[PDB]
Amino acid sequence: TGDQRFGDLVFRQLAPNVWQHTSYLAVASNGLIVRDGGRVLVVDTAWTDDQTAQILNWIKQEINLPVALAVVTHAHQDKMGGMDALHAAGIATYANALSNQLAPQEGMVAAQHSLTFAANGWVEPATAPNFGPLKVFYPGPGHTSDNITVGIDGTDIAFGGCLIKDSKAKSLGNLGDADTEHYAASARAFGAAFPKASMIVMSHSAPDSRAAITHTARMADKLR
Ligand SMILES: [Ca+2]
Ligand SMILES: [Ca+2]
Ligand SMILES: [Cl-]
Ligand SMILES: [Cl-]
Ligand SMILES: [Zn+2]
Ligand SMILES: [Zn+2]
Repeated sequence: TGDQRFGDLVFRQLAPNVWQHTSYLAVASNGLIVRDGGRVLVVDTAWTDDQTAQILNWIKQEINLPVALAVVTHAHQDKMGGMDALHAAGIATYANALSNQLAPQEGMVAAQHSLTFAANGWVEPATAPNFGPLKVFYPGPGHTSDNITVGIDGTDIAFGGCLIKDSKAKSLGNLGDADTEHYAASARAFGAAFPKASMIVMSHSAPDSRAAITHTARMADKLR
């Protein structure tokens, strides 16, 4: 495959400057690593602090550039379970304000900084300083009320996190915290935000085409 293992973590290169990190609780969860010139940016923690430290040490070994910041895509264990490891390593952390507000209730450690969003879903840019190619979009409530998404400018890649399921999926997975009414529109809004992205990365399946977006929305239509 060309995948690399480091400890409990698996890494897959998606583009010259983009890798997928995969950690396991065994249920896989995926996030991203982005090389932006002389620094690295992370999207999502692993499930645990130990696994998240393994991400950081793989970065040091294989890329050897400082990790400037991390953005985490909602307040659940697969995305924010490793916040203490990021803070211990001195990595500035960012999440939706609503994720930070929900974090204690969800058993997560809040990020240091809060992202806020316009009515059209786009991040208010002063809340996302020096984000380089990361384009942060809040598509509306779906998998959770706080779920956010990230496009990588200059690439074909957009990250749907746990909102988006793969195009062969039989269900929308864990709907315990979901907004079943608004989910379909939120999935479609993600697609519209990143209209040229052709590789859709998501939390619990391998990267897919845009078919994942329209399939997710079709399944979500049946919840309303
Ligand atoms: Ca912890
Ligand atoms: Ca919950
Ligand atoms: Cl790239
Ligand atoms: Cl796009
Ligand atoms: Zn979740
Ligand atoms: Zn998830």
